[PDB]
Amino acid sequence: MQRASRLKRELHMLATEPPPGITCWQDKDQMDDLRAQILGGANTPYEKGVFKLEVIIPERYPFEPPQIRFLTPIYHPNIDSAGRICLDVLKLPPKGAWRPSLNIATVLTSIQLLMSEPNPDDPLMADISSEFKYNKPAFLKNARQWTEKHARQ
Amino acid sequence: NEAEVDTALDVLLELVVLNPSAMMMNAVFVKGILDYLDNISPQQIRKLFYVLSTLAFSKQNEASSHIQDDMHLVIRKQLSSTVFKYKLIGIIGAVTMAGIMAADEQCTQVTSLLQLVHSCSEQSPQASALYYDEFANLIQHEKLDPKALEWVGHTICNDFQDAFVVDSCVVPEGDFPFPVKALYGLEEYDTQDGIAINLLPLLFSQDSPLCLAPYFRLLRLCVERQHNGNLEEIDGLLDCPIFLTDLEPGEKLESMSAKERSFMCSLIFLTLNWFREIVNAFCQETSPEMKGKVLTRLKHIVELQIILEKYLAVTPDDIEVFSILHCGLVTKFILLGPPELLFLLEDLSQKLESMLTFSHLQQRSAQEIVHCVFQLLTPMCNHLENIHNYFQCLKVQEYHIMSSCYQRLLQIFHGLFAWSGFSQPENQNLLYSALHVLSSRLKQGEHSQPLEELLSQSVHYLQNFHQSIPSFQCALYLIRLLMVILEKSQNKEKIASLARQFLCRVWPNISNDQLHALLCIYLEHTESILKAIEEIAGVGVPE
Amino acid sequence: MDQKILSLAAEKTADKLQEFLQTLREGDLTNLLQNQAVKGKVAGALLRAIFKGSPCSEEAGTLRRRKIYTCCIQLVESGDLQKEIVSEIIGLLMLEAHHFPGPLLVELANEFISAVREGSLVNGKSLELLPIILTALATKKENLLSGEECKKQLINTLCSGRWDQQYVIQLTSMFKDVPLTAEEVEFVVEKALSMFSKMNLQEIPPLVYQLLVLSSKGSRKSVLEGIIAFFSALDKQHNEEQSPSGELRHVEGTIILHIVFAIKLDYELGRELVKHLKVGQQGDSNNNLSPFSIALLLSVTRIQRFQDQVLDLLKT
Repeated sequence: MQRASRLKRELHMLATEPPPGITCWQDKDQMDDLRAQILGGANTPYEKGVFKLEVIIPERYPFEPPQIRFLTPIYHPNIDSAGRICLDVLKLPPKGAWRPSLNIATVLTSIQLLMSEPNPDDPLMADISSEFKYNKPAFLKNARQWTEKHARQ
Repeated sequence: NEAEVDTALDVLLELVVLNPSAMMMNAVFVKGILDYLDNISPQQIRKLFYVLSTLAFSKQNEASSHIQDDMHLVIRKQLSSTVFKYKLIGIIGAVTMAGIMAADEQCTQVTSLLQLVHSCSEQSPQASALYYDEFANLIQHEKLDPKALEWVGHTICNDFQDAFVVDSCVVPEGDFPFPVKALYGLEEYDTQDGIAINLLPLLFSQDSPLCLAPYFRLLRLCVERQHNGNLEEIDGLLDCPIFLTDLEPGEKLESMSAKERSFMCSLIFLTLNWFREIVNAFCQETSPEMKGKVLTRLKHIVELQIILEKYLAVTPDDIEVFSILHCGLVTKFILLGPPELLFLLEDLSQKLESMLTFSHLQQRSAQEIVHCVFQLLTPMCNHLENIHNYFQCLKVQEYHIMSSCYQRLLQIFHGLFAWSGFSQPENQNLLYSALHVLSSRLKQGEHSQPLEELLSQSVHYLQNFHQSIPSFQCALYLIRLLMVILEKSQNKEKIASLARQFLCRVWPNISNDQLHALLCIYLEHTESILKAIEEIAGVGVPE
Repeated sequence: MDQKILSLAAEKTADKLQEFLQTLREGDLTNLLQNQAVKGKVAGALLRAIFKGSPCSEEAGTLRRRKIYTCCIQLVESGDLQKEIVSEIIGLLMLEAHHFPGPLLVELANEFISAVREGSLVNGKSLELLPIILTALATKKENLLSGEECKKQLINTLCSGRWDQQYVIQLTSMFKDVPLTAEEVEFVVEKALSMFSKMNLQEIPPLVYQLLVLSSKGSRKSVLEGIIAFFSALDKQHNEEQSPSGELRHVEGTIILHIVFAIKLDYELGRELVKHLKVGQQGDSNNNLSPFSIALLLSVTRIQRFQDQVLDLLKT
């Protein structure tokens, strides 16, 4: 029931005053699911990219974190091609950090933020993480091409 | 302490299968046990790992997988260790844990887990044995996803048939100071076949083969779980001769006692435990040829058992199988042999002593052992008792064997009759029949008699063995047997007079403990203890 | 060039691979690190080869086994490799560490001491081997000074050296699994207690828990004397500051509760506590007891055995 109230508030707050470069709407195809979009960050290889996400709010939400996937392939140290995100706020604690103090808006913000500043210590793509650590240019090139291949129109 | 632990554990098992959700809050406290596995015995460990594992791999509680990772951690850590005690725990934990998680990536997880435990456990002989024992126990007790059992069976079969199983060529490989042949075949099998066993060359290359019998048990039980008790793949294995020294004489090689004696005693021990595991395997099969081979194997077992007990004399420091005990005595000196009888009665005594006062027999109830033995002792061991009485009423080795056979017969009777389930009324039906067969050993026709009449006839049959008794221990067993029958009913004088008779014989020696038990049997049961003590203390002087 | 060691291992042992060591000779860093970055499943197999390939019967297998170890300690540490590979590769380095001669393991442990001085022990998953090696040193009773003496001086050098303030707790969770004497456990925990001072408070409780479960095969007098003398000093300094309260109350408490759940399973823990907090002569009671010692006792009154004993002391 905490589901119903959370969804009602967050949906309309995200429809009228979302965080900038982020959108989140009730998936038309799946009005239990959400569709999220992250716009390609300025001064990143993800620049000129529209990254679609499937945002499922578990039935125990907000006591449990959202289950969110990238639908857009991304070249990222901490995010595999299938869209899985290595980020503590998508898991219950002591390992994760989810609580109803946080929400869809603040976690989509933490995601756009990680997209800006990858954390190499939770690597999903070891190759991408070592290339990010040693060969910034190759990573930036492959990721920007990735943006123009997958996050384009 | 252990029953408190056990009961608590059973309570926890009950509570988790009843209400997981409530204990899943406080499973954290149960995780906190794992620091103090320092004070738990292996068996409790099995149930403990079961509980935690049924908590974690309950399907809603996989969001709280912290338990699952933490026990994975202590698994690999505890499992790792050089010290056997620690390696032990992790071994068992891993096995049991694996069992329950398996009720496609889960199959890869149990595969990785079982491969690493097998790989780690390869190096220590004790641990390798333990894995196979424990994995067998797991596969038998648990019905678990036949894909995983189909995986393990193809591993174990292949590893067994390359590890131990060699060609039946009459010359074995190895520079041995012993006539090494392929001995203890059935000889009803085709002798020019492929399947034989490299036992003694493996035992000499040791100085893997101590894990042989349980590894075969494991192979069979993968095969029993796959093909539902169809043993047509294996039944070439009890056809095999076994590459051994000529063991049959342990009298030609006397007074040259080397490490050769340790070799020979351990060799016969493995051979018999090997044969015991073959009987454990092929006992369930009803085919008559198979049963004939099993009887031949018992005769092989029992003759080597006489050689082993005799080798320990010279060098000092299932239950359905006793359906074969229906075979009567063929006593070799006067004219199932004597060594056949000593082995089977030694086996049934060593089982009943542990069980009624060992995992396969312990997973059976004590009531199940007592119920089945009543058909499987009395009306065919009374025949062997009568033949023993006939022999002892009238060369040295068979006398020494049949004295010990006679001791063991009376010991199994005492174990049966001293059972603490017969004051309890449901087992009194068994007692009425038991005394009705001991009363019916001399003459039949008197049926539905009073309990006291059956007791008096049974003790009247059992008392008149006293003249034929060759050794002090059989005498003491006979008086303790008459005491535990006569307490069901006056007979104090009988027990006193019989004890006095057995204190008055010559006895060509007598251990202090047996004579202590016989003097307390005489003096307590005598009419006047004071005049009895003055009788012994007016003979204690003319010594 | 990975499918020219799979063939080598697929047939027979120490015949082609012991020579295949002496042929390549270059460095098992490119063959693991860059091989891992693409596909670590190879590394889990590979190591099965080298190890079967480099059996310790020969010294040119042993120094190839002593280098691959010095490598894969350093790559799992500095490397942001997956958890999943590390859960395997460590698995191997544990599973194979059993059958070594003496003077190689003391050098591996010296690498470990050097790492606890300086090295970025970003995961103490690297120190998961450090338990079993002190086991495998002790089981070899042959003079390299015997194995147990080398173990004693080794854990004395672990204690004497500075502890990584971050993961001091994780190091103290390792002496949990080794068999030790009294002197050994006492040395390690009195250093873990010197370390409460130079920490945040909120991580003292779990450290106290991992001290007590160690103290179960070690010093209890010492563990609880340390916690008491520490909080006694703390509360006196809070008092004369008043002449960090809303959390100092959480710690004292959480600790009393964590020492409760232990005296619950360890009836001797309670008896040593109680003996420590005897009056006896009234001069010990004017150095012993406290405003923290007594919250702790007056939690303890909830244990069924212990209620009564406790009260009787307090009252008298």
